[PDB]
Amino acid sequence: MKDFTTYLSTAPVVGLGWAIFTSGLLIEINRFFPDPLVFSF
Amino acid sequence: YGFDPLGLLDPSVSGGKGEGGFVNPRWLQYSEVIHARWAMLGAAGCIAPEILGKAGVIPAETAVDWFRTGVIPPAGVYKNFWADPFTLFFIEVVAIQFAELKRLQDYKNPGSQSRQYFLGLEGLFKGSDNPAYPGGPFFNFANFGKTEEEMKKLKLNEIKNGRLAMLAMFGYGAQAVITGDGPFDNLLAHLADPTGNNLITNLGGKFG
Amino acid sequence: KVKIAVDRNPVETNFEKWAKPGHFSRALAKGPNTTTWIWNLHADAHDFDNHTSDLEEISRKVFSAHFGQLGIILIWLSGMYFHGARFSNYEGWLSDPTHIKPSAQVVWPIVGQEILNGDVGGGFQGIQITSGFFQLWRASGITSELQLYSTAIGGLVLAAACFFAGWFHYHKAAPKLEWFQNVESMLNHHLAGLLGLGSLAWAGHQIHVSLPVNKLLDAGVDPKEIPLPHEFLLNQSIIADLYPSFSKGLAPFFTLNWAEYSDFLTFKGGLNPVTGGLWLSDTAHHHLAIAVLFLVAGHQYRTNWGIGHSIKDILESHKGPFTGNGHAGLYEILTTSWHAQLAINLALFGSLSIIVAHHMYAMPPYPYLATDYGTQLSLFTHHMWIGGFCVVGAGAHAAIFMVRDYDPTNNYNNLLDRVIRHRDAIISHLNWVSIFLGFHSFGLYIHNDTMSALGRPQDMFSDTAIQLQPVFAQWIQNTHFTAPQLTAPNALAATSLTWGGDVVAVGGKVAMMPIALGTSDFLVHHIHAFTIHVTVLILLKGVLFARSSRLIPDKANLGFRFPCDGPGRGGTCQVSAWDHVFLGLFWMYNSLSIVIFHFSWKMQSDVWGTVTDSGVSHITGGNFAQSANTINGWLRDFLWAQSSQVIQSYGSALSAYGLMFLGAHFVWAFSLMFLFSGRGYWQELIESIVWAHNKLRVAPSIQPRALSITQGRAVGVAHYLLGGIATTWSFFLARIIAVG
Amino acid sequence: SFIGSPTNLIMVSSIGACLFASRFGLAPSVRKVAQPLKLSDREVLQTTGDPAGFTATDVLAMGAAGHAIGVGIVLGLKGIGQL
Amino acid sequence: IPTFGFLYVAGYIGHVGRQYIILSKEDAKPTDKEIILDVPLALKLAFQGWAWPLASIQELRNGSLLEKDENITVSPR
Amino acid sequence: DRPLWSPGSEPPAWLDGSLAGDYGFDPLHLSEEPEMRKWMVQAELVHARWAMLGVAGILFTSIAAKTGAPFPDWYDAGKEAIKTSPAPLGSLIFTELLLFGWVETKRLYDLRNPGSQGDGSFLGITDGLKGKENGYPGGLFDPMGMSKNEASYKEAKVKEIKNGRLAMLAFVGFIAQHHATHKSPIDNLLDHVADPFHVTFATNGVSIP
Ligand code: CLA
Ligand code: CLA
Ligand code: CLA
Ligand code: CLA
Ligand code: CLA
Ligand code: SF4
Repeated sequence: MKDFTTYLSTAPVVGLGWAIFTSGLLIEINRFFPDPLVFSF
Repeated sequence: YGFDPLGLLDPSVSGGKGEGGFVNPRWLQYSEVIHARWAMLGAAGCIAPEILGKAGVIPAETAVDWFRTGVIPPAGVYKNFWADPFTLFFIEVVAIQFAELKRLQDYKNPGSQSRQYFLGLEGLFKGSDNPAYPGGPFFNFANFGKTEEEMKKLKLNEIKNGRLAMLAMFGYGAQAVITGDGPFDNLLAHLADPTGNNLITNLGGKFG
Repeated sequence: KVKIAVDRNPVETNFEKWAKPGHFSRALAKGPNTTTWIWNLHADAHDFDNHTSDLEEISRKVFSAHFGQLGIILIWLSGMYFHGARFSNYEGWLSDPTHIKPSAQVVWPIVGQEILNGDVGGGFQGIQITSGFFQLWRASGITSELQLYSTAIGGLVLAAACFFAGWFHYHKAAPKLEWFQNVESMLNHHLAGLLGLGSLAWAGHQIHVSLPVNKLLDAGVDPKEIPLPHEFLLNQSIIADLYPSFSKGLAPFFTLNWAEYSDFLTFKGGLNPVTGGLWLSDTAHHHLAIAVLFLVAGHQYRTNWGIGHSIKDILESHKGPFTGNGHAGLYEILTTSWHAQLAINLALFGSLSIIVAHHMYAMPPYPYLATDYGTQLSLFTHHMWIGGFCVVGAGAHAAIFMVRDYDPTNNYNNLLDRVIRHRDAIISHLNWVSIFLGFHSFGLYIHNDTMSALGRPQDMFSDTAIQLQPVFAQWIQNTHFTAPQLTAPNALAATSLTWGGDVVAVGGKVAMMPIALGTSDFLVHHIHAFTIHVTVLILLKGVLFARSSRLIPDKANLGFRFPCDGPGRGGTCQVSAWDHVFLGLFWMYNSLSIVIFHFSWKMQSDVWGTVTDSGVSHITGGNFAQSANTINGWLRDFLWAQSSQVIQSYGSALSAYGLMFLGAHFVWAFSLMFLFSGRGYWQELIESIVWAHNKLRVAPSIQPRALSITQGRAVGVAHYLLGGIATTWSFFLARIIAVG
Repeated sequence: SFIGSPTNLIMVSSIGACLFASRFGLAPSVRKVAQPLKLSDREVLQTTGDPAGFTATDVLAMGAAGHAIGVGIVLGLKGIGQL
Repeated sequence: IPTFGFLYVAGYIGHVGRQYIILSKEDAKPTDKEIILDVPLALKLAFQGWAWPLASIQELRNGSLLEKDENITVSPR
Repeated sequence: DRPLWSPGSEPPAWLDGSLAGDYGFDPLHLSEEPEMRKWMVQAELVHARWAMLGVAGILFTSIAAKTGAPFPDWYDAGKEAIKTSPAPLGSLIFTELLLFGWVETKRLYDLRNPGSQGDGSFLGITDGLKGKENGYPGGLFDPMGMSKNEASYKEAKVKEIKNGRLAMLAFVGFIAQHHATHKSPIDNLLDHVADPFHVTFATNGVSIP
């Protein structure tokens, strides 16, 4: 696991984990909430 | 017997370190005798209900062609069983997965199945130097093959009858697909009219 | 002599080399001091020649690389089958192929994408697909989505098996070098075994499965009550009524009475009028003949049993006097260089993909494929581009072999040495014929443009004015039309309706109609010949001058991919063979773009259209005959007369095609930054940005560096090709879906 | 393939001629490697019985050749108006 | 308000990147930390960047935000 | 040296037998690092205890429904429970979230720092709320306290982990044959003992096409 978790801390932790997290996050804000234009809380 | 035209028993094949690949003499002999014993059991069980059904030894309502017992439900499935064929399949999977995985674990480590407790059956599960030839208090429960000369004679006889059962099961499947009836029916057809009932005539017939 | 030489466990299976990304190269094994280390990591990743000098390790690496690519392709194919099984209207399309548009991709309702789920018919909404998978799944007998699910699961299982095979055949039991060097055994097993066995298996599947399903499908029988193919396989009675030859039951095969099989192994010309595709019996006899022809061809070479052909003997035996030594050292070259084999295989694969594109636009081999103009156009263009890319890669890897794997000691007076010897003559004559073709293929267009602009249409190179009639192509068309009459009397009709005289039409839309060739077709075909001649000139000059040149005699020691030799001798920029290939990508792009523009305009103006009771009306009113003689006519009547649906696609199902169009415009335009510019300006700008990040101490530990000159050229050509390909893709698909 | 049918006779004669030719030279067999005029009389494996290089691979190759030649002759004669 | 809403996240990203850059440059052979990320420390800085403007302001005030040109690579014009 | 998950196999080096239920089954090399080993042990024990609790509750409700009490199925029990619950949905889950946040942060910081919660910070409890082992607390969690004897404690550890793994398998079986049969687990058990030769996982229609 040590050798595997050393590899998993390379490019996919920043290129895939951040990308998937930020993407799917934003997808769910755009899904559960409709399309906004004015920040009226 | 020296019949190796292609060449797969060369020690130069799979040379080096590690557990390696399947093309090696040890695994080849192991799988040869395993295919031999399985083919002999299959050749016994394919034609054993047929002869006893023609002779009326066992009830003919149970005596059916080997491919119509439920192995190929397109060909036929026997309804009058104590369980559905898939239930028997799951029983088969559990039991023979246990058996073949114990065989594989002993193949990787010889004698290792006699160390881990298995219902007090570790005495039977030791094996010999050849993983193909375990022996012991169960696999050779009758001593029978004790002296090395008659042991090697029994080895040659077993491998020869298994090599015969290779072609026997091959012909069983081939006759089953070209004709659609049992192998003993094909034997009776060849005996009654050899020229009218052979390969040449049957290839130009129905269902083949 | 031929045996299975395998080394067991040469490489341990662990993640030790996964932790360190730079491990294949000793130069990249130290660390990423500069930002060019990452680009060198992703660039020299699969270059196995400089990883190690042993051919055995390279052979094992490429063997498992091919296994991984096979697993990836099987994963993608299984995914397509799963999409057809789950998100598709294939069941609806089977009951109405002429009125329901195919669809196999369903988007999510997340943000505005509900407009992309267009009304394709059959109570289904989704992306109108263009790969023609519904036509393929109608050719091979497939009725329900359950069979597609089973195919997808089997494809996933085979992909997992292929990946496990790559892992085993590299890490666990790796073959030796002599195993890979058994060329005769490889050729025999991939001629008789792979190609021949696959052709026989597909012929058997077509005979026992596809033929009855397709015979019941075009007869008006609903697919719900069509019997499953295992019923045809097991019961001879059901297959006997559709084909009476099955009642004999393999008797005519062994008695040489094959004429009795003339009901489902027919020899018919043209297309099936009900569906518009080729007859399935013709394809069955075709694949059976191909299987026989490849099975006899796979027993040619000598491997282990004395008989056969020795390839080295065949090569060394063909020696003709004007060539000195003939094929003397080619066997040793192709048994020791992976790159020469890669070049040959890539060239033939690309050419055969070109043949595939031509021979499936001409003869549609799938039911309801000719009337589906989008699938035919997309298939032709896609295999066009794949073949062109493979040919350019063949030139590239030939140049790589020339730089690296070439040795002058083995070959002295062979064909290859004499090819290097007279390379200046070849390049000069190719340049001459390239310039001649350019003048007498493009100055004709410019002259027609001028006389149109000078108000003199009678001076044109057109049909109404003085003309260049393609007499040879028309004569070949007439010969092939009259070929079933005399030279092939057993053929029912012509092999294709390109040269025929009948207009087949399915669902009121023209499946395939005869093609008339005129002056404009002559001009465009000679433009194609010019463009291909220039591209092959560039690629062959890159291959020939890769070793040495009159400018730089030591170009071999500089490697294959080097940016330049400095501004000496006036400036030797782009002198490497890699940059010759880099220009070849653009020239192949121009060639194939003009080719697919010709295809789209010619089909939409003279083949594709809707048949009426009073004549036949095309998609465009025959504008190719009177408008393809001038560049301005080409522009206005093809790129402006069309593409009006791409710009007006907003608010509709094809708005994503307009988005793809403008994004492709962006990517094509963004490439010219990497193409016109150099590295020093960008390096100085990066130095200023490094100063800016140094002022407030956000300097990265890895020093930011500009992209290399070869790296910059690669980025520029990749973005240029991506932008152009996606531009043509969006324009073609939107035009052919909104109209056809 | 009926006994006495002309196609049966043609393939029987073709297979017999292909087997009999390679028995005594007259063919590029296993023992006879082939030049443009097919010489040099080599030896590999064993004949297993009857003399002259003629093993299992030899009978398989020559039988395949004879079957192919007979099939070609039969279908050609069918095409050109004969049997 | 969405201007400050974007600026908060932008300063968050810049501040956590700066914190990772300083905390990586003080480590032996620091060039590998950019290609071989560490997840615990980057996540610790990721959940410590909420008060990015206060940390940026205090770092500007104490002078550790900026660096003396004397120690900055300067083009020789 | 000990019974393994496969007879004649090689146990992992990090699985030396010191843990409860250490049969050496680890083909994916998880819990190799000691910190990750402790985290995996804690996760296994908490998943185990929740599995035995949930399976026991499911079995009790199903048995009571079989006797004749108005008890729902193990599935959709909360759907009809909220209609008669004084606590509405939302408030219930957030109260559970707050309480479980307190408890699970306490036990997590006891896992990272052993004995950290036994400092008397929470209501002045020193000996209680202080961990005894990796995933095994003590004090207030051991009222009767039959874990004092080391041999009995080890035997109870092995019993707990084995019944817990059986509880994981029981919950997976519960959801699987509920999706297969749409009936209670006690209903499936009574159907299996009534007609064993025919009623099984193969003749339920679904899951075997
Ligand atoms: C590779 C392609 C392929 C395949 C798989 C088949 C398969 C089949 N064809 Mg077809 N056929 C093909 C190509 C193919 N054909 C071509 C190219 C033509 C020329 C046009 C034909 C023309 C044709 C006709 C005209 C007819 C068939 C028929 C048949 C069926 C009868 C089988 C038979 O005659 O031989 C089977 C004989 C054998 C000796 C095969 C032996 C194989 C068995 C399974 C071996 C089993 C051994 C096993 C290891 C031991 C048992 C295992 C146990 C444990 C389970 C069969 C399903 C007939 C049909 O439809 O009948 C229903 C029929 O009338 N075929
Ligand atoms: C008749 C036997 C046979 C067959 C069918 C094949 C088939 C193939 N070989 Mg070849 N090969 C053979 C014998 C054979 N080989 C021999 C004897 C040698 C040594 C002289 C080689 C040496 C060789 C090399 C060096 C390479 C291949 C490759 C390939 C693949 C080419 C890719 C392609 O066309 O897509 C067709 C793709 C498919 C049909 C997908 C299905 C693939 C299935 C799973 C493969 C099954 C065929 C296999 C021989 C079955 C036995 C394997 C068994 C141990 C399980 C193809 C699968 C390339 C490769 O690596 O790909 C694997 C490659 O680079 N071959
Ligand atoms: C049969 C297929 C085949 C095979 C086995 C090889 C194998 C090889 N080639 Mg060849 N090549 C091929 C086809 C093939 N090539 C084709 C078709 C072309 C024409 C484009 C080339 C052009 C080519 C050149 C010009 C060079 C090679 C080189 C190489 C070597 C290393 C390649 C590498 O590491 O790339 C690394 C892998 C990548 C960089 C990934 C590719 C990503 C590209 C740039 C973009 C793809 C984008 C995609 C299409 C769409 C995505 C859009 C985006 C928004 C996500 C290796 C010997 C190089 C070498 O040194 O040879 C010894 C070299 O200089 N090849
Ligand atoms: C459409 C844009 C375009 C055009 C027209 C040209 C034109 C040319 N390039 Mg180029 N090329 C271009 C873009 C273009 N390039 C780009 C972007 C690249 C980068 C990848 C290249 C890469 C490249 C390579 C790698 C090669 C060329 C070559 C050529 C020549 C081909 C000669 C030929 O057959 O054509 C015929 C000539 C023309 C089309 C020029 C216009 C002539 C018109 C019809 C007018 C006719 C003459 C006129 C009447 C006289 C007017 C007299 C007046 C002054 C009074 C020619 C000079 C090749 C070469 O050197 O020759 C084979 C070559 O090897 N180019
Ligand atoms: C987090 C690290 C970081 C920080 C604090 C800065 C800060 C700065 N950069 Mg730099 N930059 C970075 C990374 C960073 N950059 C990277 C990775 C690149 C390569 C794409 C650049 C490329 C770049 C250029 C080309 C320019 C700047 C400029 C600037 C200045 C303007 C502020 C701004 O938003 O620029 C805009 C910054 C970008 C567009 C880069 C965005 C890239 C992402 C957001 C950075 C990802 C880093 C990552 C999240 C950190 C890891 C987190 C950690 C927990 C693991 C400022 C001094 C400008 C300047 O000189 O003004 C004085 C300028 O012209 N930067
Ligand atoms: S401009 Fe660039 S490619 Fe050209 S000679 Fe100078 S350094 Fe080399």
